[PDB]
Amino acid sequence: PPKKPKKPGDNATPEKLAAYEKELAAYEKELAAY
Repeated sequence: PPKKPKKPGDNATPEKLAAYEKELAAYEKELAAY
């Protein structure tokens, strides 16, 4: 089971969302393999 990164809400900077989107891209990759 691949771990979904924690999604930063509105109380976070876009730069932190960028990090999330990058981890999300990794997660979605592993998810596709799942």
